[PDB]
Amino acid sequence: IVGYSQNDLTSTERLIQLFESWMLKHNKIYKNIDEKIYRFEIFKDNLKYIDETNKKNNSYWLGLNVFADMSNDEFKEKYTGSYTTTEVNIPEYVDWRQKGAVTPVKNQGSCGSAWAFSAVSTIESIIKIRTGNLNEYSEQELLDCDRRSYGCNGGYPWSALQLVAQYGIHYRNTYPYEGVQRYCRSREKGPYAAKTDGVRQVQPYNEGALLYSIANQPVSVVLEAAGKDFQLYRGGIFVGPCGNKVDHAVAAVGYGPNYILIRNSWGTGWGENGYIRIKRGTGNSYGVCGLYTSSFYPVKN
Ligand SMILES: [Cl-]
Ligand code: NA
Repeated sequence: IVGYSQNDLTSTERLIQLFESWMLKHNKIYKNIDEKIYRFEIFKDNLKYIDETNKKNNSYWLGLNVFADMSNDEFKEKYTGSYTTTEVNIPEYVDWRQKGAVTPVKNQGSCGSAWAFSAVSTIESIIKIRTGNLNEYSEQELLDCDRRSYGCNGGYPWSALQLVAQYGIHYRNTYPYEGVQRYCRSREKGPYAAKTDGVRQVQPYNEGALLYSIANQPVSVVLEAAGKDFQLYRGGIFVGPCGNKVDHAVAAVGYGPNYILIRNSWGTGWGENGYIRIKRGTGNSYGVCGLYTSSFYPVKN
């Protein structure tokens, strides 16, 4: 499903009703009417692009997902959705969701905080893996408190992970997400909920290395997410196009023969209920969309 029937494309009235329908599906309410008209125009143009691109025989398809009313210029201006990131025998299949080690898909909103979401996801997972309990921890805390990062203007998964190793992290409910950087309120919220024992880097530009890490636990990884095809991604195995100018952090929560399974922080209305399967095995040392550029995971004894 791509969000529309071809009958929807046969007149301006149907297109409009389709847009109306899509707004409802995604709980979109606009500032004023001039906004709604502008949004319909963008929506119409992305639909044309979606329709023409899905005609071709590619291994993935696009769709009227949650970003269908945004121009790529707008989507890409902060780079990364709603510069999130700045500068031996393993199973055939791995999927940590199946082991109860992955929390429900989150939404970073209009804040370039994916570095924190990426880090928190891997911490949530390794604490489950080590202790048996799946908890939700605070992205907001890392957003506010990681002094090496830049809040909603982007940051570093490795710094966020280091903070949790050295100090700790509070529960989500204790320090909920606001999508805006405020002052660090860690000390106000009492004792930490969890604390890891360190951080490791996967050897970069090495697919086998990353797969091995994923087989042991979810891994924080980065990729170039700013492209229009990535923005409008609906499902299937993503082969590109994308360059190596990584700009966004995500979590690698699994893999299969042909892909790496990627947890994004753009909510469930993007991609495969929040996930994307990125092509692997192309021999290309960068990885597709530069996926092998910079990967870190938490250590928990
Ligand atoms: Cl690439
Ligand atoms: Na690529």
